[PDB]
Amino acid sequence: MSSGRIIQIIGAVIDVEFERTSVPKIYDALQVDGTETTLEVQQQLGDGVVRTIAMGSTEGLKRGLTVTSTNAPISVPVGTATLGRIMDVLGRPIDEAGPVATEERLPIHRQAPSYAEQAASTDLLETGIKVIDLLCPFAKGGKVGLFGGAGVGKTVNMMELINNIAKAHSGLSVFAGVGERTREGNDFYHEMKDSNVLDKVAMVYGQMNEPPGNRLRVALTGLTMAEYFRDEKDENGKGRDVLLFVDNIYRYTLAGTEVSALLGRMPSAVGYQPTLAEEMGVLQERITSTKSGSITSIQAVYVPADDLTDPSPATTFAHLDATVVLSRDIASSGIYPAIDPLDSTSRQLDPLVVGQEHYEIARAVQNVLQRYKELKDIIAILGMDELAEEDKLVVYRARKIQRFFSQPFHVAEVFTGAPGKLVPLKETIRGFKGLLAGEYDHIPEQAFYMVGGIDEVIAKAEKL
Amino acid sequence: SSGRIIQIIGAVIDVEFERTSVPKIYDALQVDGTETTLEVQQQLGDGVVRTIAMGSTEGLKRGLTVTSTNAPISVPVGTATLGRIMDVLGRPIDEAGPVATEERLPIHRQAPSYAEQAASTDLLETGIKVIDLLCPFAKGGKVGLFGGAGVGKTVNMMELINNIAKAHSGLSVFAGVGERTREGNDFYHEMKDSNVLDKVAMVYGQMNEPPGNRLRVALTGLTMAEYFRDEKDENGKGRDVLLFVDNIYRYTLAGTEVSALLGRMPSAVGYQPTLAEEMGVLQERITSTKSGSITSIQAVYVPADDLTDPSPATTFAHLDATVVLSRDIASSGIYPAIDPLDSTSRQLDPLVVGQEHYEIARAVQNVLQRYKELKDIIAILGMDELAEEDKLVVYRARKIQRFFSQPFHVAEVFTGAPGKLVPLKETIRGFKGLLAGEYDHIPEQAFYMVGGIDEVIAKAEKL
Amino acid sequence: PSEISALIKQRIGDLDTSATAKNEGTIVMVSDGIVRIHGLADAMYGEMIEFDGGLFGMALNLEQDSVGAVVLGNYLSLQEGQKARCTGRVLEVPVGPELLGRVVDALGNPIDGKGPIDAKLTDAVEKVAPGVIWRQSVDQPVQTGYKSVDTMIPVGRGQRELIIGDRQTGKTAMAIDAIIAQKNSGIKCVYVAIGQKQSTIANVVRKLEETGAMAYTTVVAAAAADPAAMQYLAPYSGCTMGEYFRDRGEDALIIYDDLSKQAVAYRQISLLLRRPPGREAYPGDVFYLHSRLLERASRVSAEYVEKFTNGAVTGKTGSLTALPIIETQAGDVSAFVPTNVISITDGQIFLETSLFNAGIRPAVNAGISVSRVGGSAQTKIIKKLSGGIRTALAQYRELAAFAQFASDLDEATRKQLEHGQRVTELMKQKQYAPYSIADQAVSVYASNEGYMADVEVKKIVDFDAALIAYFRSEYAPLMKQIDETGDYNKDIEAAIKAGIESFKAT
Amino acid sequence: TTVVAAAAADPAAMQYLAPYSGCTMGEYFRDRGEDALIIYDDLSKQAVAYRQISLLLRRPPGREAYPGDVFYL
Amino acid sequence: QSARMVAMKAATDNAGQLIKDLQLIYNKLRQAAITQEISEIVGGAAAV
Ligand SMILES: Nc1ncnc2c1ncn2[C@@H]1O[C@H](COP(=O)(O)OP(=O)(O)OP(=O)(O)O)[C@@H](O)[C@H]1O
Ligand SMILES: Nc1ncnc2c1ncn2[C@@H]1O[C@H](COP(=O)(O)OP(=O)(O)O)[C@@H](O)[C@H]1O
Ligand SMILES: [Mg+2]
Ligand SMILES: [Mg+2]
Repeated sequence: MSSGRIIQIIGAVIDVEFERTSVPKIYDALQVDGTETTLEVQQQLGDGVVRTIAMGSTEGLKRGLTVTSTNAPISVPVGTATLGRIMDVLGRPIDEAGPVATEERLPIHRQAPSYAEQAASTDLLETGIKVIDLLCPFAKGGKVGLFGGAGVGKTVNMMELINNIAKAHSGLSVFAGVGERTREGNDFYHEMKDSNVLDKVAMVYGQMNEPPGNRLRVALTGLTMAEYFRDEKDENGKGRDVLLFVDNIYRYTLAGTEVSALLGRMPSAVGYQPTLAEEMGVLQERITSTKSGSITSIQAVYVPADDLTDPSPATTFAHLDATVVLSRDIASSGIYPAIDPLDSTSRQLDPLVVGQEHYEIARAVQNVLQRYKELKDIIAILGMDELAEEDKLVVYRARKIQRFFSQPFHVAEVFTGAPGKLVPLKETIRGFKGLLAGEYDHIPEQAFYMVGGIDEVIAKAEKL
Repeated sequence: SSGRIIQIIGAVIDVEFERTSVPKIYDALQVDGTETTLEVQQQLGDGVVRTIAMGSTEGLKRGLTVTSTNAPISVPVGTATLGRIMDVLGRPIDEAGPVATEERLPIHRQAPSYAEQAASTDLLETGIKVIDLLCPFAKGGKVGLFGGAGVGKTVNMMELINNIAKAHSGLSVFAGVGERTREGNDFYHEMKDSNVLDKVAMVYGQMNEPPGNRLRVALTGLTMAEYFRDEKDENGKGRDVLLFVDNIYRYTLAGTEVSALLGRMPSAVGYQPTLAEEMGVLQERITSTKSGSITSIQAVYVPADDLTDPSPATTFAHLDATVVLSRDIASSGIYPAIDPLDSTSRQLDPLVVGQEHYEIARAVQNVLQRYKELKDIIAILGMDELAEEDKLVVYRARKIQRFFSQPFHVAEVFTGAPGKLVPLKETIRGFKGLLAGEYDHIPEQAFYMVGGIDEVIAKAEKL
Repeated sequence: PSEISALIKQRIGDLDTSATAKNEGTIVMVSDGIVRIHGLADAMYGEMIEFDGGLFGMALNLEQDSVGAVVLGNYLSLQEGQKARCTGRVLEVPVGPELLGRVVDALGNPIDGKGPIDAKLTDAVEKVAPGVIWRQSVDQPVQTGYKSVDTMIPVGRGQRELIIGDRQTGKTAMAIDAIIAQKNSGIKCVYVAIGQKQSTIANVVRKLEETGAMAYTTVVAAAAADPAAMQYLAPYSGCTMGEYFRDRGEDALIIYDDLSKQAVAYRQISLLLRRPPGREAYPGDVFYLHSRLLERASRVSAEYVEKFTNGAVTGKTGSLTALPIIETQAGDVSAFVPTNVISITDGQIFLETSLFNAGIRPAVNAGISVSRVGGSAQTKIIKKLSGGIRTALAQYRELAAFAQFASDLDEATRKQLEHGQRVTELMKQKQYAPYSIADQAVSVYASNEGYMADVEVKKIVDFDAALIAYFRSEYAPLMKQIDETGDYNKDIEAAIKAGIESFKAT
Repeated sequence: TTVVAAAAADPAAMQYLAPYSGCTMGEYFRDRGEDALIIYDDLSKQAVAYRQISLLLRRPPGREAYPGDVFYL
Repeated sequence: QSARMVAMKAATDNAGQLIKDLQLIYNKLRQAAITQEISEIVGGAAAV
């Protein structure tokens, strides 16, 4: 018969026996016959008995209660209507916007793309954030870890990213909240709501309070979302590219460690799920650019124990295509975005990749900034007077670079009425290389604050 | 009578036996299909016991038949085993025909009695400054090369074999234990270039071999040497026995490999609990007795370069002659890289070494000790902000370090500079002259990678 | 059209012509591609295992009443009770020269999607090392297209030499260059991808076919997402394919990439078998587990070739050279697995983080990087010109180290420092910049002749390149002659210094 | 105000369970549309006791003998 | 005065490099210890 009954449960573990003729395969959906609790097939304990974890609470439930199968893994709806809705792990409405209209659903646990499906080329992913555009340029199917503390508009940063991707290239965006600090999630919802960006992104949060399994699986949930969206192709083929932001995959690792303990198998060397690398690859290699269409992913990450030798960041670095860090003092200097420009690094920093001239200009700029940091200490301890003249020029020009980095945003535009800044590559570089000639030493550093292109800078200098 | 295979895990086997016939704990068990052989280890009882295999574990199924020899592993023994290359079974690998003699000897035996030990009181001059200075030897003692991976455990042995071999005349044996095949073959050909090739015998149990083979590999050669020491010359006794161990750590490692499969427990790190007793059993059958003299050299790999590991710790309880290598000294390019301090010798006796030897050595170690101590502050502070005598001692010790740096006769392979053999008298006089400060005006470069003090004079005046 | 019809008809008239006697065992327990099967007694340890799903298995545990085994691929379509048969035959893999220009499954199945390829020979994967009486001393060079590498750290045919460094510090690019060097040599070269990103994979590929190297070349891949079994097993298979030509008296070359992943994957798998671990979760055999594979590469005797091919050859000594890869955490050379592997290799190379951070590409920590063989493969020119220069610069490193907290420097220290600076700048090259022998030959000549301690610090490399141009233009027959031979004559160096003066005049 | 006590001499179970109770009583007045505040004391010893129980419950050991469910809790 | 500043700057540099040394030492030692007690726990649990 197509259902079984509860035979034993401990902790988060559930056991049910079946007949030998009907027993599901792994990951298939199992609904508790009598409540809304759902069970995920994990491994076959034999004797008609199989082990599963329930999605949701563990009470209200006692042995002998029947539980059925769907003989299929978790299938959650996919469609354009998914935008603007916040859903549970099971893709069930939690914004109280009614049930999702789209009944077109797809399975989750699915195979990574083929070798043939590996996009045969690599090319620079673009955006409007000059420091991103130059100091850490991205590529489609990109994976960058984010670093920093709290109080810098990380959310705001993402908002501008989504606005730009939906504007320039109509690239879609989805977010997954893993271990969300519920209040912060609500606040972020309101924030993305006042901004009309709400309509352009799909929302599911895994609140840390939940049973660790669903918290684990929300990742693949949003992953499948993005897969469908990119594979959702307009005319002429070549569907749009999609963007994914993942909330602190470190929390995901923690949940994996939890559930690893839950099965009651071996805790690893430092103590982790030993299979962590495999599920890493499950995540990563399922995300890239395709032969037609791409999905790029930007992921929050916290470093436990502030160490770079514990396993989690080590495994993480196997996939971080670039490094982006946020510095507190930079925000304290009113510089926005408050990204530390000098130390965030991109693997995609080769003249082979970024372009020869582009590479040279970037190298020179970072050299200048490095020099300036070597200088400002001697300045403060000895006054700006005691420097060589070229040293002073470097000081002023680098500070001009920092000011030029300061820019308003279209997200800031609604926040405080002021036209946002949109700037591509080869638009920044012209002004930068001109600055390398020192042709703006007459131009005050103030003429670079909260400004877009170098033409706008010179216009400001005119009005100033 | 015969047995049948019932389970296969890794490299450990179990077999069913008739209630009438249960072979003793140590016997050869022939695979009735192949050449594969088995040794018993555990009496699992109820007509079933546990064993390991020697050779490949493949081509083996369950229920297959195996006989017993009713005889433990007893291998061919005698001088007809010299100049030959044997397996772990003591069978030719050189393909120079089967061995001639018919005498066999079991690999297992109890240790010799207390009433049989000997006073190894015979020194040795080698030609390596640090060794003959710091570690006087007893002809018949145990010589271990404590060192990490790639510190020069093999090199230090090759050069000694050169020097030792040429300075000696008589029996000698080598047994490759779990090492790179290339180095072993190269050594074999080098020995073939020599002629004591005849005087010696070869056997290689190498890393490629299965761990069952890897375990009882030393037993062969050690038993060989024990015989030859007990093999008395007519109107005389046994001869001077040259023994050379190659990473007994490999044997320890195999014991670790097997213990869990043996139904055994995991030591404080994971070793077999029985590691100490088996190491002692191994070592005790190694001694120069009232009969004959046995001289043993031990290759001592050090896991992760750690001393506090249980195995080295146990090892010191076994080695009268202790020689230790360092990674940082090699990081300084000093070849060899033996640490002066920890490598010690119980032969270091003023009534034995002569007063001047003793006191000069002690003063040297004292100087090095202060230098190492002050290393911290000199790293922190400026070298100039120190007392003058302190700085003098610093330069003294550095020049001492350099004066230890010596080219070796086989070391010219990676350098080209001709190796040296420095008589102990030159060493003593040169070190005393340094400690006298007769050379404080001499550039430190004049002492690097040299031999005797006269070489130092030539280098300095050249410079 | 109809040709496929005739082919399929005759392939159908070919086989399945009769029933077959066989033995089955059904599933008992499953977890993570690790399964418990009961009912097969005729089984072989690690044999191929038949399954209705079309996949296969390798046998692990021969207990009294069942077997545990390992999947080869994913297993989500598997469940207890299904049918599971035995091949009665050991693990194998197709091997042949046909593999050239192809990248396939870790079980030799074309992932390129360029048609399946038959290999008239197939060989078991797990094999043992040859006999000592068949080994041959390394005597033949291998060129790396480098100055720093080829000179200070010689590597000959058949040597094993680990490469160790950090992330994005230049670990592979080096091996790649070495392979490209072998283009003209025509030696056998083959590389294995082991648990890395397919993006990186296709990058390597596209580079290779750009070079056109992927015609005397074969590569197989273990994807980072593939279930750990293939990661564990693949390097053995790659060694198996490589040994084919060494088994034919033909020198061979293998490149192992990131054995660390394979090591940890095996650790995990074996631990899932609940076996007790040693230090940092690694079991003991891991040392053996890798080393046994490593020993399979060596330079062997033509006599061994004859013993292998029993008349099928005239007898030439074969070899296989090994390129393993292990990464170091925070530059911990003393790390456990590194300590294990260094005890195995015939030598090692380590790359310094800061110099690559300082832009030095490559960035050698020559301080600890040596070969057991050393000067048994270099050309007499190279071998005589080298010999202590690596030691000299190593001591220059420590001199500079000591020369920062002391204000006194004698003329010996002064000269050592100043010449170390020049030679340091002398050891630079570009990515994909190979060298002919005369290149580094004249460079080191100039260095030893002090012809560099005289010219501008920065202009060193410019002088070098312009010198190469100067000579290979004017002296092209000269360098052609010298590099075609590898032998030095004094009149040759007379011509060299004549060119030295002429170019210094320019 | 009110206080609930889990003395050190008490059996570990009640100590383990009390904080949730006090939470429930607080939520009462949260559910009463008003506001109040709660203080949580010695959660470390609470975890200690819970670990001991789990051990006596034959539950699989965790890092520092802590099954991961503690963070969940 | 100048030379005192130089010497004290050098002292600062020495302290910084040692500081890096100590973070690395602490990290490895902590990892090793943690793994060690984990080994003890897993050994103990296997008993009963
Ligand atoms: N000679 C060189 N000059 C300049 N850059 C170089 C040189 N050699 C290698 N590189 C650069 O080193 C960078 C990092 O090395 P690469 O990404 O190829 O592999 P890797 O060091 O093994 O790192 P991973 O851990 O990602 O595998 C490459 O992007 C390459 O361009
Ligand atoms: N006497 C020496 N002087 C200088 N360098 C040496 C000397 N011996 C060895 N080296 C180098 O150090 C390496 C390690 O030597 P080896 O004895 O083989 O180490 P291991 O303990 O691993 O067996 C050698 O391959 C050689 O390159
Ligand atoms: Mg060694
Ligand atoms: Mg790489």
